[PDB]
Amino acid sequence: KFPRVKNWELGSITYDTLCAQSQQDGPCTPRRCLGSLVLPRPPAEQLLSQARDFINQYYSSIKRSGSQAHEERLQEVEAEVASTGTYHLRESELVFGAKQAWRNAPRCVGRIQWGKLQVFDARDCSSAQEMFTYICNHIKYATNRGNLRSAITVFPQRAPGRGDFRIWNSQLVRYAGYRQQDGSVRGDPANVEITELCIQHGWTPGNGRFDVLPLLLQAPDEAPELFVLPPELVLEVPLEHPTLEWFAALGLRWYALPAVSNMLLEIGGLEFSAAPFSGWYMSTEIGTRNLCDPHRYNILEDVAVCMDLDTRTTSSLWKDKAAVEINLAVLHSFQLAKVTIVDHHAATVSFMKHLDNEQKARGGCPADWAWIVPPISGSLTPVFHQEMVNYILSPAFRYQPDPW
Amino acid sequence: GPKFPRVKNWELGSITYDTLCAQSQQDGPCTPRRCLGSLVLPPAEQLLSQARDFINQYYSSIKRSGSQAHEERLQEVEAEVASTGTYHLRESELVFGAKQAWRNAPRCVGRIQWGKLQVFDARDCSSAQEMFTYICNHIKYATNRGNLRSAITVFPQRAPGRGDFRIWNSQLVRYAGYRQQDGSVRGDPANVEITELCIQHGWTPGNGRFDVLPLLLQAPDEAPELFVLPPELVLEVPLEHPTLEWFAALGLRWYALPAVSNMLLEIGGLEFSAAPFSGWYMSTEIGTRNLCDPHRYNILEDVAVCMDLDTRTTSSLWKDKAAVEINLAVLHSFQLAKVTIVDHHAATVSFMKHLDNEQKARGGCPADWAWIVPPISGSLTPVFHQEMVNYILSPAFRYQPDPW
Ligand code: HEM
Ligand code: HEM
Ligand SMILES: Cc1cc(N)nc(C[C@@H]2CNC[C@H]2OCCNCCc2cccc(F)c2)c1
Ligand SMILES: Cc1cc(N)nc(C[C@@H]2CNC[C@H]2OCCNCCc2cccc(F)c2)c1
Ligand SMILES: C[C@H](O)[C@H](O)[C@H]1CNc2nc(N)[nH]c(=O)c2N1
Ligand SMILES: C[C@H](O)[C@H](O)[C@H]1CNc2nc(N)[nH]c(=O)c2N1
Ligand SMILES: [Zn+2]
Repeated sequence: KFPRVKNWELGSITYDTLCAQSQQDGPCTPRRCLGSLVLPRPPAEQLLSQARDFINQYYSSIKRSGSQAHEERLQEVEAEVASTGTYHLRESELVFGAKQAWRNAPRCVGRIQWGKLQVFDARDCSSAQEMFTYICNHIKYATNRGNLRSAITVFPQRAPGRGDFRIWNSQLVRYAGYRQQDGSVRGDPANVEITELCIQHGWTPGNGRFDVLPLLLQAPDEAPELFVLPPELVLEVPLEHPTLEWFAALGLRWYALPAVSNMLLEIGGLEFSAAPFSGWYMSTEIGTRNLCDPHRYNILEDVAVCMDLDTRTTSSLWKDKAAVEINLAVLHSFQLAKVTIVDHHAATVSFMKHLDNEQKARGGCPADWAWIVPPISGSLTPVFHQEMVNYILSPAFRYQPDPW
Repeated sequence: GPKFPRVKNWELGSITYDTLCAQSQQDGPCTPRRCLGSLVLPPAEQLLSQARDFINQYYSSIKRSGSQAHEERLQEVEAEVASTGTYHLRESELVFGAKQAWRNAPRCVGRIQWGKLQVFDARDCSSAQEMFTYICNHIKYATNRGNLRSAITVFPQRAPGRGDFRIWNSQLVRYAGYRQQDGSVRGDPANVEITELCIQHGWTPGNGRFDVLPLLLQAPDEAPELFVLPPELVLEVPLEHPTLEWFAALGLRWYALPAVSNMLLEIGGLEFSAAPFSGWYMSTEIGTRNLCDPHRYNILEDVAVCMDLDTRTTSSLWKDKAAVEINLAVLHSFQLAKVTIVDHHAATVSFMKHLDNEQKARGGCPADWAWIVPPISGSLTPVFHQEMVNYILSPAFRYQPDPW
């Protein structure tokens, strides 16, 4: 049953025994693999057993498995679920759970950092106003003048009687997308809809290519509220190129802080609908995907023309050439601005080490090959050559529907 | 909606559903518990129903399903199995099954060409010497002085209590890999074992980085015989760069004809253990994988030193720059020598067109995302953004164990 896992550069072999701890089904069956889809489409005893498993994971982590603290905490959980149909985590438990959700995230290549996570307990939040304050602290902390620090802030869990705490934005920092008369988009095409929502709720919009969006924050069962981030909290990096003087004239820039804000955090069967987290960028996210994706800023052609490349044929490799300069520009500019960035070689090399650490520690690591391999120069990185097993462990981050 | 996998393109936002996967009669490696999609390698009762399915497929494809000739062919197939334990394909059935196997191959991006395949029937072949003649005709035909033509030569099928026809080499044309006195390898490190098997069977070896290997050909129940390809038959392309003048001095080269020779061709339960097939190259196969893989020629550093890059640090993207030029050199040299090649941009754009063709014709196309997406410039190609469903259809090419 246990899958044999080979690295093809090195000829080495491991066996994933960790996958036996999965309690949640992915999208594949023996008839067909759907491993490449991005998104595929409680009652007391089910919660109670997810809770026990997690409490068990927690006492294992602190080497107190079977002790008196462990025993009585299980009793406390059974007592609370039996009476109320739910329960609550202690702060240390939450801290362990948040790190473990990151650790378990098959699509994250930055997991060597997993144990280094500042966890802000925001479960004593009763308003969108308070959410904003908490969010501003997270950003201030996480940014740290360019010396970025991984952080998560956790707002109040879901409850059966009421609506969720939610952040409408998919990240804490995002650029606006304005549909134009002419049918094109100024700004980021990925954010057209959230830009339109911000306007609908009273935002006076800019008209630039990089207008930081405001936040729509939603307390249970209320209209979302609009909050503009103080601009001094939002660190941005102007993009120049080491050798190409003209590159700066493109006026391209990106924000320092990658911070997901619409994923659900699940710990011990409890669900945290608003729990934004941030780390630091790997350069290809910006250099390749955000700037060069055809459904994003789509700047490749512009850059190739600047580079006076032959755009008439594909075989001149003008796309590859321009894409490299752009990734180079992102790395250079971040390093110049003294803002933390990792390149895809450094990142994937450290992910290989993480795979080795996890093998010894846990007997495996869930990993999504298509997400782990970078979007340029795939086979030039060691992860390309590494077979990977993908499965869902809890604690987990999940996707959740947009609240509108 | 529909109870078949929903399949999304993220560049375009368009949706399809795959209904072809319903036809799959063979389980892959994945289960709901865990996806294994990134793994490289993972009596008469059974034969007769496979045969029936194939005959049904043939008859549907010529629009004569349910007809008297369809039923008589079914009856003829049953009788032949009933008395001999096996059966035999009519000529046009083999032609159809061979193309269908190419059409069904999830790992091939060149499938838009599937309808154009020269099928050479070599089911009369009765010795190792004749296999050689057949193979020489294939190479001459397929090479066509650089205007390459897809072809497959089919030798006799596995028999009950009778040895297989086998080609021992993994491709018709491959370079030697000589294990050096100091652990390192001269030539292609992927070919150490086969090289050593050639020497063991009486080949006098060269001392070069690019020595074309001899063929080890095995008739049923006989030891393999060694055959040297006449060099006038093996078209090679010396590698040079359009602007970097020193690149020619590296003395790199590659062969024109990519020809898989150790795969099993399965058709209606019949097994063709010797059925070598060939197409033409996608440039990344040579420029990226064969030349730059750490476990192949590993020339990235050498080229980056020539290009005067900073190889002491990852963030100079020296690997990415050198890789781009090596690929460009491959494209340019093949073009100069008038030998067919396709770049990873054109290949993938044409594979997208193939997915549309197949949606309309069969209701889907089995595709292995990890293999379809090229090893450089991944997200710059349209296939990165296209979700794919992977499943096994028959007729098929299979991996098979090495005969020794
Ligand atoms: C510390 C530096 C970090 C780096 C360099 C990093 C890198 C990455 C990259 C490149 C991806 C793929 C992103 C994409 O292509 O959309 C990713 C995904 C992800 N990361 Fe990390 N990450 C870091 C920190 C974190 C932290 C702190 C967390 C949570 C505590 C986290 C959780 C996730 C999750 C849940 C995904 C999947 C996102 C999705 O499926 O939409 N990462 N990361
Ligand atoms: C016409 C030009 C063709 C092109 C451009 C092409 C392209 C490719 C590429 C890039 C791969 C992946 C190779 C690798 O990374 O190892 C591949 C795999 C494959 N191709 Fe095609 N191909 C062509 C013709 C053919 C033909 C004629 C056949 C057989 C009838 C074929 C059958 C296959 C099969 C079975 C694989 C899987 C190989 C494996 O798993 O080892 N292709 N093709
Ligand atoms: C925490 C962290 C570190 C890092 N280096 N980089 C990141 C980028 C995030 C993750 N992944 C993209 C970025 O976030 C973008 C917003 N995510 C929305 C969810 C989503 C998902 C799929 C398809 C969709 F249409 C929408 C996060
Ligand atoms: C027909 C055709 C067209 C084309 N453009 N390109 C090709 C390259 C073939 C396919 N794929 C690599 C090349 O052939 C190499 C032979 N591979 C043996 C099987 C194998 C599998 C995994 C790991 C291994 F070590 C060995 C064929
Ligand atoms: C269809 C395909 O799964 C999709 O384009 C994925 C591929 N791999 C990825 N890998 C990362 N890191 N991020 C992505 O957005 C994607 N997109
Ligand atoms: C581990 C991974 O499956 C392996 O390195 C695969 C990835 N994709 C590939 N894709 C192609 N076309 N050829 C290959 O050899 C590989 N190698
Ligand atoms: Zn799968």
